[PDB]
Amino acid sequence: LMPKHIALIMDGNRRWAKDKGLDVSEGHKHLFPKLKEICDISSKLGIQVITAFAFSTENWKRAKGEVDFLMQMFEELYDEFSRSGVRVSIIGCKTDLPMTLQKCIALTEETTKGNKGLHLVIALNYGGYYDILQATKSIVNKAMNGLLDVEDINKNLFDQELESKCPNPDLLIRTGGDQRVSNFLLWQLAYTEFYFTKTLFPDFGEEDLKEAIINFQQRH
Amino acid sequence: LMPKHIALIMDGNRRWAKDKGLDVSEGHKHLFPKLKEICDISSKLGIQVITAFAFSTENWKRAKGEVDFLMQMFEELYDEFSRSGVRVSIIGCKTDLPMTLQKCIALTEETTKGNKGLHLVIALNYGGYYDILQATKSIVNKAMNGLLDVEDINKNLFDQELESKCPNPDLLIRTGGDQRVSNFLLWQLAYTEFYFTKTLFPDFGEEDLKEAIINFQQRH
Repeated sequence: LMPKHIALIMDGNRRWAKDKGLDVSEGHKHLFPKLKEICDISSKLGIQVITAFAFSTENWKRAKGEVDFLMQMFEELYDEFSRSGVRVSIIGCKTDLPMTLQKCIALTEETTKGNKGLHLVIALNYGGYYDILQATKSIVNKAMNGLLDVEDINKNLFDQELESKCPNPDLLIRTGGDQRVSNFLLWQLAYTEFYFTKTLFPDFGEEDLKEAIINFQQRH
Repeated sequence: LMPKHIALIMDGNRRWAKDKGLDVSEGHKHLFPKLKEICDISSKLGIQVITAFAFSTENWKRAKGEVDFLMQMFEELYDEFSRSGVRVSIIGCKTDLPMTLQKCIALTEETTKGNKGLHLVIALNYGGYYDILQATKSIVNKAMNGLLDVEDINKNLFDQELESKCPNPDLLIRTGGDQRVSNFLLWQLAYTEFYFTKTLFPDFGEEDLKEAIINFQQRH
């Protein structure tokens, strides 16, 4: 049966450019266009949610120039998705981002929130550790304020406090050939089927998605 | 280079028996002998830690008879590992286990704790959710008792409170063909390389381990 929620680690944009002797911006520029395409194909197949990893909390360790390029490119979010009919949410630590990107995110969420087709969750300055830590801080604050006791700390409470929520990913696709989750949705991937492909993200098409979904369906 | 810490999801014992028309106890009986063999091969290759998933918090949902068989079989832990020279620790919720198994675990840990070769961590009545929840409860208790403030909640604090500790797995091997982590070491697997094999756990040998390690080394 068709996965309701797919998680996507969009790796290989760098590499794609480097392998060809092009500068890394050439690879990064495929990010939103390819994600848009994947959203279009996915909603036709009936997939209801995509959580896509655009920028890790660890990606701040890249060269300043690259990071600055990415943060500027990410402001194309509005132009790319505002009129797509996709409902867009961002997860991750928004207040560490440039204010203009924060406004771009806030506007894109506001204008697409009424859309009732595919829901795209973009994980931008996100990590599994971060999500669990922020959820833990909120739980501690509630305990400090007499709103719950230690024995009320259960899976359902965390699911309420985490940024990536139930229903969790049925399938995770990671392009680019590495076989790690790389601090993506650690809590949420507990029972997710993993699918890894050597195919670089800019070369990942409908036939690659279909093949992953088929591989997923034949494991049932 | 050689992985210091391997995580093992020992799946396929059931299946192995069922595929042959034998009862499931016949498959389960391979668990400790095969794990012992894997420990012997692993310490010769210089691997320092193995965390092996023997019983999930979700495995209590199996037939009562099967669960009762497993809990009795697990008491063979002492006879299997006490004189092996492996240092043995159990992680998971020990106080939900039968008292005789709790005593068997406590004795096996006590008598092997001085051993300085390979460290075997057996995850028995364990799950990632459980580990994160118990760590969160301890953090909340410390906050309630004025021992820390919410902004002291960081990755290092969790690493102190979690049952499976740093250094985290370099490589995870899951036998039996399913491509999930199945609520194993969720926090600890953030950057772990995943290796999946269709080979059922009772058929998994030195050549299968070597091939996984080689596959791991060629991803560097």
